[PDB]
Amino acid sequence: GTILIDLSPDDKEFQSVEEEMQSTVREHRDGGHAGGIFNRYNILKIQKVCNKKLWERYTHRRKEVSEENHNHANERMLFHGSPFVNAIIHKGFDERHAYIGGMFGAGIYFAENSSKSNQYVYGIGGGTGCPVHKDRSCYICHRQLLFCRVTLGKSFLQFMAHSPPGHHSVTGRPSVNGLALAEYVIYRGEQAYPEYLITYQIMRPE
Ligand SMILES: CCOc1ccc(-c2nnc([C@H]3C[C@H](NC(=O)c4ccnc5cccnc45)C3)n2-c2ccccc2F)nc1
Ligand SMILES: [Zn+2]
Repeated sequence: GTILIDLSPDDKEFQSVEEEMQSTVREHRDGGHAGGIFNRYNILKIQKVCNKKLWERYTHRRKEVSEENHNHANERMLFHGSPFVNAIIHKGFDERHAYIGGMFGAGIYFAENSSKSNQYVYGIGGGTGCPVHKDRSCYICHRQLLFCRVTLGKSFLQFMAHSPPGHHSVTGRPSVNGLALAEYVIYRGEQAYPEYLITYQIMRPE
């Protein structure tokens, strides 16, 4: 029972999500090996995802977390990348499909940097790239990120199967022998809602 509402490029709501995606782009340690080489996207479509079932199951979990974190949800708008976006918008985030070899264990990963989420769109480390050209830096094939409402609650700072005791999420941090950029991880699908579905291409520089 999911409905996509196509947003006009002249919508302030569109422009807000567009601005956030473009501005949160960073240079990457791997020289774009995983995500491709770019400093800007081609923003084709931004659609608002609408599902009462998935929305109600989010708000319900958000309430519980607030009561366990001094009446503060710790709600953040964050980008999500994965090969499973089409499923997520229909059946919601599902921890049961989490990759156990992840750096912070079997969780659903988010980022405050759109360019980081991009790296995971065609699998872990961009996998074998786009299906058509088998190219991680493909400027041709259309990509999809989710821009999600995420309840982080009491987030454990680090650098596993569920959140540490007393906590509701993990915030990964830049270590000289570790991460360059921030990660955010939940171990429960109901703690995130995919509010916006963004269709885009990475754009060739020069
Ligand atoms: C160092 C980088 O390591 C990472 C980065 C991101 C993630 C991650 N975060 N979230 C995901 C996906 C797997 C979750 N799947 C669903 O929520 C889901 C929901 C509904 N239906 C599905 C059907 C098939 C697969 N997944 C689903 C979301 N993934 C994910 C899981 C497996 C493979 C690639 C991924 F991006 N895991 C590890
Ligand atoms: Zn391609």
